[PDB]
Amino acid sequence: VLSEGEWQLVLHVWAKVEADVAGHGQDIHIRLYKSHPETLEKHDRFKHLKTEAEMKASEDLKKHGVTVLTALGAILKKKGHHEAELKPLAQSHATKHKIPIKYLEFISEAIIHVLHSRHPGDFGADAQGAMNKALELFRKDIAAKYKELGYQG
Ligand code: HEM
Repeated sequence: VLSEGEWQLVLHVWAKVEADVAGHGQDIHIRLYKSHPETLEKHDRFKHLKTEAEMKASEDLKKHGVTVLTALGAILKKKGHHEAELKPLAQSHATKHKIPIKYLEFISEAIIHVLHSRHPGDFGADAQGAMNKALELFRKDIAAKYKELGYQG
């Protein structure tokens, strides 16, 4: 559970993310793929992408990152009351894409890194702590939904 103050900090930085969902998404994916090269293997149309510039140039990847962060943003806005938003996402990621919780930590780390890089003055210790607790909550609940669907990774 987050405090109301923690949610605010979460949603305050999120509003900043929303000034350029596309760019944030690209940075988060590029960081994810470079930090944890095994994650790229989940994406068939993203393996032809060999350099940081090809990634940035890929309209497919850019669109996808907007889809990711839109879905995560909508989750965050519910301040924990996110079962309806989280279920379809558990569903595809558990039974179709097969994304281990470990990979959700990796992208969570990339999110934190990109957030700090782009918004250091709106992402100090408290705001980092809060986004961290939010992503941890997202991860705990999605893991519980993975298990409900029969998926252990
Ligand atoms: C913040 C965490 C994440 C959010 C909110 C998220 C959200 C989404 C959404 C909304 C879609 C499109 C609909 C769907 O299939 O669910 C999607 C597709 C997908 N996601 Fe995730 N995702 C997240 C993490 C990941 C990670 C870490 C991987 C791989 C390491 C991944 C792999 C995929 C793949 C392979 C697809 C289908 C893309 C396609 O082939 O068209 N996702 N993601």
